[PDB]
Amino acid sequence: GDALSYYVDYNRSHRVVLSSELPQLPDTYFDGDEQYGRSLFSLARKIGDRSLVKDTAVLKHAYQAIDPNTGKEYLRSRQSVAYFGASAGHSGADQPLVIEPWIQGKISGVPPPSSVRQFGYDVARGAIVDLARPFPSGDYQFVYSDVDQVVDGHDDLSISSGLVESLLSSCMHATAPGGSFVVKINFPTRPVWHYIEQKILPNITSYMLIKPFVTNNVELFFVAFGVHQHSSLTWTSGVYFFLVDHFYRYETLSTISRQLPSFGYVDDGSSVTGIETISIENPGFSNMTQAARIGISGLCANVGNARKSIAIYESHGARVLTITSRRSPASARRKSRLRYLPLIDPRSLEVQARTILPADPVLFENVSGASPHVCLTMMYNFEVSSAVYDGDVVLDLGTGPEAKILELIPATSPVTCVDIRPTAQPSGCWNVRTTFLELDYLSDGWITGVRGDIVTCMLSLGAAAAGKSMTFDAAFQQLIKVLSKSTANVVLVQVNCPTDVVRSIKGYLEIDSTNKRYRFPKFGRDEPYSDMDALEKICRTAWPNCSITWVPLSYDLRWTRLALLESTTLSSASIRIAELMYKYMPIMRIDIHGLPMEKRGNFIVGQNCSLVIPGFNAQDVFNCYFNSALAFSTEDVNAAMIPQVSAQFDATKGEWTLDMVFSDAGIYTMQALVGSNANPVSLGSFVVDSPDVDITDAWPAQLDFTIAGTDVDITVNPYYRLMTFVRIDGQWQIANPDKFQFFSTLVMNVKLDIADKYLLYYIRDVQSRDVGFYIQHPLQLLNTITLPTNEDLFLSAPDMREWAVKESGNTICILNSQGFVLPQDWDVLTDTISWSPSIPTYIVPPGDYTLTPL
Repeated sequence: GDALSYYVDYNRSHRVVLSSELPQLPDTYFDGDEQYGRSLFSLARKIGDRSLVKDTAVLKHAYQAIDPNTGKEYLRSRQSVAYFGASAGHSGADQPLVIEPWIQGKISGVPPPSSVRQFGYDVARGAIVDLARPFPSGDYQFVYSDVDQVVDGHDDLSISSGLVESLLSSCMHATAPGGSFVVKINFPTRPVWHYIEQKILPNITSYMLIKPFVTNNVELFFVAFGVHQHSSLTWTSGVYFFLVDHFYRYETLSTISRQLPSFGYVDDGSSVTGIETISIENPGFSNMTQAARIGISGLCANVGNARKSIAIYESHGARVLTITSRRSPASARRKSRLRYLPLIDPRSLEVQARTILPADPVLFENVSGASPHVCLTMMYNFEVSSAVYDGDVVLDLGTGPEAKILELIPATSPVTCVDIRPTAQPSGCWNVRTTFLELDYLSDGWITGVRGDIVTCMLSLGAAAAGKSMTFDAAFQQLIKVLSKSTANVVLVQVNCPTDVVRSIKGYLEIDSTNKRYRFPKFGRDEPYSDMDALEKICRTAWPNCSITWVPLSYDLRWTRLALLESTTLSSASIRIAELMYKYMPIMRIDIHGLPMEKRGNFIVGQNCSLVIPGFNAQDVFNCYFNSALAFSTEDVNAAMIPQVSAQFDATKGEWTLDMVFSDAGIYTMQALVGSNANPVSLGSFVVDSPDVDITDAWPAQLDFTIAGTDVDITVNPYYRLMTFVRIDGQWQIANPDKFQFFSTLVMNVKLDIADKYLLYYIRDVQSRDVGFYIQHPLQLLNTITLPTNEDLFLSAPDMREWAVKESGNTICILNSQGFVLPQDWDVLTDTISWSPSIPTYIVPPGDYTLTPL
């Protein structure tokens, strides 16, 4: 299938970060075992042209970006384009593929450019020049570069990064001022980071990084906007978030592919994932005993719970029964848990009397890809297996008959799978304590005899919630009452509880907002749901010392380790559905013997938030996580990405306090370290909402229509930034840069004009790739400004209409009509004021003026 995309943009509120703090290309990148894993991934990839899927994706982000100084698009229709590194290639296309739809405007959301040029080392239809040196050419509104570096040794990083810096300076001169360019970087290095911040960033206005996911590598793209228009841009923490995930996905995937076999290999049972099969002779006209029974059962012990299939056919005078299946590392952990091999029921394999024609075994069979739900269960499965540790006993709850956990849990951990349907796994031959019991898990008075340490409720509560016509909270309340009797201390639950506004996944998940109900159309499964705040309350009644940690497992490709190693083909579309379907059905972790946490300040983005942490020793250290990463420590503090942090120790009582000012709307989780060996325990989690929408400002009792103007005071959370706009004739326009001046409370300098009385002025937020969606305040006070009769006034026409001015009710000169003449008492101001340079500005003697459009 298609490729995936990851990207970040310059959030203006983030902190200042220096270049050496950002990570770069790992030391162990170019190596023999590294080159194996990447190259294995490339051959197994099923895709058409990789150049087209990468280019159409990154071009789409470039266009849609919004200019604060314009209120509209960075890149304009029918602009001039330069293509660098143009590929004639070997497709027979004789030129880059994306270009011929890009001229025709066949791409959705991309208008045709004016003309396109081609340069490169091996372009067929363009001039062949060395792009690191000057060349005879014009100036372009857009530059696209796909240069690839060349490396044969780890010491070549000086030579390769030298090319990137050289190309950056040439694309600088190539772009006309106010334009844009994009540059692709194969190998991110710290000296590259040092080059970007010092030279190119101060010259540009805004930047964005785009990463498509096609082949398993660290390739990246970088874009610069508004060239030759000096500014004050620096690195941010949002950039740091982008890199740490971008590098980690390579780190996890390199190990996944290293454990896979070579392309076109030969199987003998050695490889951890592979093929295995056996054959029988003369079956179906008697009884299979001894080798027929032992061999067939012994195969099933090695393969486990995976798919199994048979073939029955005749060849060379021999009647054969064939079994083929695919092993996995997961099957290996089931293999050791057995104390000895169990035998099977051979009746079902005997009753056949027809020929089942065989076929060639395939390793990655299902080219259909995993479904979103099959991907969904894998993420839930993994977070359970990684949570369990050796020796810990488990109170498994709601598991289906196939009993997948025996593979998830370690081999030394005894557990029991209990439910309402009899199982199929054999019940006398395991090595450790393994039992199955059939009883309603919501019944009263059963757990008191059961022994367990960790509890897991996976997809179990949801269906029986609809089963007994209850709401989710009531069904959840019954489960809570039972486990309060239980001897266990760790509970992991998968809960129907959205973490965002209710949206229906079109065709995959349809939700009623009022009746708290779910509807899955692919399965016809109907379920109820509950609230995130309330479930916190339910826990607090059962345990005075209970902690909660809503963890967003999404954005972690560890689950894919289960999928790829099990030879279950993944698809891009299924993951994108799966990542969203987690948000509506997250997993809650409860620490029964934890310590309660308290929030005292106001947790709204941009406000001052504070936390209270009692009981910790002066040598103890606190740690914060956001998406399993860490840049926050009481050890460093100053390295924390969020701007304002203060952590103080108070030995008078035994309390710690923390002061935060979060510039991101993220969910943060806490960790605490006790002792010089640092034993970690899980603390609470808190959610910070978007900054206050509210706005309040003061307008002076006596105005000031003079040259120096009057001041206006505004109080806003510092995330938003106010710009002045005018809405005329279905479009939004931006006024003069010097008439309205915003600076630090948010204090205004505003010049007063009579045109303000007849125009309408708005305020919008522009700090993002959007303008005007969260704060949008009209100035009706500027619509009706009282004009003192003794005070001098300015004037400037709103537009070229038949404007007409009457003085105290008496007519004088018309405006915007062929042959306007300045009155015998007015003046022309030095500079134009209105929302157009093509509008002149006049200085008028005091009076009572009335304007009229004709």
